[PDB]
Amino acid sequence: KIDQSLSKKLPKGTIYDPFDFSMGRIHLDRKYQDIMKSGANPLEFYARPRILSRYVTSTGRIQHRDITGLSAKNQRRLSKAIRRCQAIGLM
Amino acid sequence: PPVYRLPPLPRLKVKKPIIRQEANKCLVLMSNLLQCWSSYGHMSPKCAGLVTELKSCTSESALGKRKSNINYHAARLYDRINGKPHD
Amino acid sequence: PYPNLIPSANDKPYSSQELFLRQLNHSMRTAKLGATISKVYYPHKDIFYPPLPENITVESLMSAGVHLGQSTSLWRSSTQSYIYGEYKGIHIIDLNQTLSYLKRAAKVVEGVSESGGIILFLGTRQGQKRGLEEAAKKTHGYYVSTRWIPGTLTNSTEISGIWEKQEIDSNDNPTERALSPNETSKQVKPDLLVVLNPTENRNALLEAIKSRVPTIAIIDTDSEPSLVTYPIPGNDDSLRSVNFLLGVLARAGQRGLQNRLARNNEK
Amino acid sequence: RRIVPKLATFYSANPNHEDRINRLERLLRKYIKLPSQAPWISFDEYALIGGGTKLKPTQYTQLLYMLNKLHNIDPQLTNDEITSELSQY
Amino acid sequence: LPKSKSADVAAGLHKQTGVDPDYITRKLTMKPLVMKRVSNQTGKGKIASFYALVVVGDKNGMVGLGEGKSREEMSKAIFKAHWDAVRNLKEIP
Amino acid sequence: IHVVPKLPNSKALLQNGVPNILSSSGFKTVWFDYQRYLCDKLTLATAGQSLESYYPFHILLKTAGNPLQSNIFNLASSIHNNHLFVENILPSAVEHGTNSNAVVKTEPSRLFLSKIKDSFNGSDWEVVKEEMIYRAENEVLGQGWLFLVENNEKKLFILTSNNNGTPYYFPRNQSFDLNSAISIDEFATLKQMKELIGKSTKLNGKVQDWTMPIICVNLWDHAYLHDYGVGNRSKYVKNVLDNLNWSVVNNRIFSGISK
Amino acid sequence: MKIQTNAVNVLQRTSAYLKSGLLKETPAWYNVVASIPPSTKFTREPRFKNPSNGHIIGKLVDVTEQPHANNKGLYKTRPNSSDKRVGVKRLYRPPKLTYVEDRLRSLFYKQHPWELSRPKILVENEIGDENYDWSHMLQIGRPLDGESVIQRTMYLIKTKQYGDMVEAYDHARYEFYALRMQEETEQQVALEEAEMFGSLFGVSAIEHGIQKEQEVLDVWEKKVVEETELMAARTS
Amino acid sequence: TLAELLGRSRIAQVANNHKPLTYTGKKFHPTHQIIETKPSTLYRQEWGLKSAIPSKIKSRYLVYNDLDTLERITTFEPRGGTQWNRLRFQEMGVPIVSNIGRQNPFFKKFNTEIIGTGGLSYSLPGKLKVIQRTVVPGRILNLAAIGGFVADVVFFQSPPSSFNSMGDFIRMKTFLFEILEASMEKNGSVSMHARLLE
Repeated sequence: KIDQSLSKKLPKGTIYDPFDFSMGRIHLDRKYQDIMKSGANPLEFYARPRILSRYVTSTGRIQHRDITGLSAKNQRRLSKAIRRCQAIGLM
Repeated sequence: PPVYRLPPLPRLKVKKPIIRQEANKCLVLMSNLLQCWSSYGHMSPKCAGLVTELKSCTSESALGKRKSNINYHAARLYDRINGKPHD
Repeated sequence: PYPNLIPSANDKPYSSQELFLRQLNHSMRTAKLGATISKVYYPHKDIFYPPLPENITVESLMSAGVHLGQSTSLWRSSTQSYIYGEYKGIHIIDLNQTLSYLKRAAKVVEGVSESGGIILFLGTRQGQKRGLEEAAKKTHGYYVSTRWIPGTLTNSTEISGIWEKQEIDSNDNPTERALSPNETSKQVKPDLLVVLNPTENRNALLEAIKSRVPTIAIIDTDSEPSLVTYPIPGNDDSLRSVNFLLGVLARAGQRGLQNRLARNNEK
Repeated sequence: RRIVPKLATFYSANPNHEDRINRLERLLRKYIKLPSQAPWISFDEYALIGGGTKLKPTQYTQLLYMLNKLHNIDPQLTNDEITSELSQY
Repeated sequence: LPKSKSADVAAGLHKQTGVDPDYITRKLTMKPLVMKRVSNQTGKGKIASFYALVVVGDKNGMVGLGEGKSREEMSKAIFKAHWDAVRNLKEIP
Repeated sequence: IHVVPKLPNSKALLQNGVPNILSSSGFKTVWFDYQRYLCDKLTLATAGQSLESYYPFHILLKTAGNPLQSNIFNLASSIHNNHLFVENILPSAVEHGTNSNAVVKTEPSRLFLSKIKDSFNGSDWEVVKEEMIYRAENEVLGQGWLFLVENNEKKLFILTSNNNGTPYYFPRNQSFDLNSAISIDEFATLKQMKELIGKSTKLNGKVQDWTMPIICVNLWDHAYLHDYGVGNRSKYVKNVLDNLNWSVVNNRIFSGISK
Repeated sequence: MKIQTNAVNVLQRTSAYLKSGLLKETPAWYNVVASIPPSTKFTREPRFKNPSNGHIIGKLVDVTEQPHANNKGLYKTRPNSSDKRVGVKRLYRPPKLTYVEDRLRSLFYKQHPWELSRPKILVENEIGDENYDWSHMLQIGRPLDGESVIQRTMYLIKTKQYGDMVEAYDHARYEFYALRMQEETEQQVALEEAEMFGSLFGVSAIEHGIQKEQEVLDVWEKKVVEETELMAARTS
Repeated sequence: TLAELLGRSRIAQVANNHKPLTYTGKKFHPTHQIIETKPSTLYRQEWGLKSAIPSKIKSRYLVYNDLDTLERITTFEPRGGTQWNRLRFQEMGVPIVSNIGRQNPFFKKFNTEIIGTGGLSYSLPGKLKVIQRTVVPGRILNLAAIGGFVADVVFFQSPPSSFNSMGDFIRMKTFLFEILEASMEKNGSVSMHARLLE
């Protein structure tokens, strides 16, 4: 029986390679490991406190554009929608 | 998205490139004594099965134990990786 | 040519020290006359059997890679005159010009070589150790493969007085005569310093300018077409390219060397 | 007549050493197909004929490598020219 | 078996640059322009030196401004400066 | 691209040809068509493939494993075999003296006399000529070639080359007719070969067998069916075996020393 | 750097020394660089037409050279902003070598990704002797590739054997498939036949596929020998 | 013309593609075209790229995305080796239903969707190599990677001892499988079935 961190499990669909079957490969992968992101006025969701609940550090905190990575406009409107939702009773 | 070019630098060496070496293996051994001496008292009736380890850690060398090559890699692959304009 | 040979004997099974000589006879002789690959470039070519200065063509250059330039991101604007356009983020060189530039370049070498010229081909990217050595082999020129000792030309009577100098005649025949201390102790200036990787050998280019010595190089889409007497638009990177261009210059030199060693025969 | 340098490597850093290496390299290319199956001159000894003060450790190691490989050519297939070139060292 | 200051200045460059000795010793005039005494604050004691700009040229159509520097003698730097100038001769239109 | 090699004085062959062997005709359906057809077929297979920069004879050996390349390999060998075939059937008349060569052909060369003597145990080469015909007639069911073959055992033996087998690479000589059921004893050789090669290349080395071929006689339809005929398959072999320019065969045996 | 002077001006420089006395004997090369004077102009010469898409670089649509209200139903009369934004740098700017054939290349390789997987002879051999009759998707020397399909669709759009680019390419697309289909059978025939005619094989595609793979397993097995175990001590 | 020359350039014969050279995403179809080099060029250190490939590379097959880049290097991974997988498909000798081939065997203005075998197959579906295929050995994932193509292992009866025999080295162990068959989902993915002979 064996630990997870040591056994790639490529799905059958893919193309397994001799190297692919190696630990090096496992490490490699790790290293290289959204309707809002799609393009919907994030502000329009000024209420729906459900959608906004997403891009939230789960501590009433929005995220720096290192995680959210949403468009400047999308993220700022998402942030505005969250702030507006705070005003709109729900969330 | 990802993108962060740097400004030219004297050299892109690395500071103390941390290779990683386990903490004085003895330091862990002595620590566990005080991690089983705080409770059970000194030379715990259990620590007998512990001091057995911190013994030779000292003995000949009270301190059982009294690098990296990236700086040249950097020195050689910076005047190439840096996207400086021509000249 | 096999002094250390003991032709097995009579029953002895083919000696595996000479069995190979059978394969050698199986080569130069029978070899593979039945089917012979033709119309195919070989890295072996160029460096040895190169195009005479007049035999060059745009296609020959495009094939040898004397066109692919640096990226459309590292372009010293100083060559909007030698660039032909951008492709796949690479600035393709106007080989039409490269030809004119190579034509002239070759001319200088031949003329120089026809005048006891001291050529010194310089290249430092990896691989040119032979192409260059062989290049000077033909023109009886001189070559440098490693880094260029900064100071070779200007600070000569210090960096290069340990090495000895030979008195050569018009047929390049060592005179086999004594050269006095002071006589052999001076300056042996080159009369045509060819550079093959200008991008990173300026120390030589700048020195030669201040050494009143003509230069001939292989500018790219990055090297500055100005620090050299005869710039030759080309691709500094790949070695097939350089070896093609160097080759053309080399044979241009050889022909002159030939023509020169021929006047001597008239008398 | 013309006064001219003897070695084609003249202008390089350590010209004599480079010239010495070139002959060995030529030999190796010539007899590159010949199948392969100790008392070489010292660094200081090599310097006196080679570069002298301009001789570097890396250059010496390269020279040793060149000689050793040539020597390794199966004694039965070896040439007179190769042995003459190695005689020096 | 083995102006006079100039004789050497030239000989050296003859053996080095290729300029003809005779021209340097008989067809040039080195006339010093600035002969000061700069100095450096080395920790091993304030060290002095002798910067010197000695213009040498053939009063026909060739001038060269050469600088120089020594810590021993001012004239020693002038010799060096004659050198840097005979080395940097340039035709004046 | 590759280039069908020009035949010595093809000038005659164009309308004349090899005395006895063939007038013009023959090579018209072989060297000047068959050879080109597959020479191009290979040149077309070589397109875009390293296998080409090197002479197809080199490729013939190269294309030994990766049987998935056999298509090219079989053709490749045929290309190589044919030229060897033409060389044996090459008139290769001597030049100079202006007057047409008096064909003082050196017959079985001195060395050849002893070579066969040991090869066939104190037997005459001419004796082998028909023995050869016997072997070929009873070692082929369709296409192939005939092949005198010198071995490291200096037994200058003859191999049952078939369709387009590798006269060198023992593992691919194409001798056993897998189509015609073989006696368990040949299977023994097969078993050996399975094992023999199984370990040879096992260290990155296809059996380094210096099984150098010597005399080639195409047994493809073009060889006999083209002109001589059907039952004349053996009869065609007859005239060919009757006379073979030895100059080439003289230089097909590691007889002397060099370097 | 900056257009230097003391590089292409050596003869001028030596001449002076040669006329004065700094030099006594002319540098041999002297004559050569006289016979072949050095190109000194380093002008950023301008461009006027794109070497490829045949486009023109240097024209303005004077309004009169137009009368149909734009699709945006509107007769424009006054010149527009860009239409007055001095575009001189554009002339010097090297134009893009746009080729519709390149799109077809990518299109075919996208539709046939295995063609990309197929080894291609990118190394160009003496491109000079390559006149190729492309009415057939096969040529002596040039191997089979999606590039052939592209150079093929050209006849069908140049000669006009077919109609538009899409239809043209497909006509050859099926032409390619056939050559590939026949090749596939040919490939198997060599073996099958050779397999049934005295042929032994040291290693096959399945063999490299297993040996190299099993080799890799050597490393992984040993590796987990440290990782999994080291954690037991790392946690016990 | 300069362009005409480039329009036929082998460099352009290769299309552009900036797909990552790591592609951690599940892979079914290849991402780039491998560049083959004759051993000759390899010693000459010539690969036809903007910059020469470092001698460190000893392969004759590499994949390139950027002839050259700001970093003054060519972005290439010498691990281009699909040449093996596809060939192994031939080593496996099994055809793909390819839905229904109306008229044209692959049938289909632009055939972007349902491209077809995807150059994984150009042989007549039915042939007699089928003779029960050729039980190609495969590496059981638990699914079994046969010739670089995973095929779900099937058997008359579940053999736990077989899996126990290889223990955790089930993938390390290779078992011959009479491939049932394979198929190319429109996403260019091959799904196949194995025959664990245990």
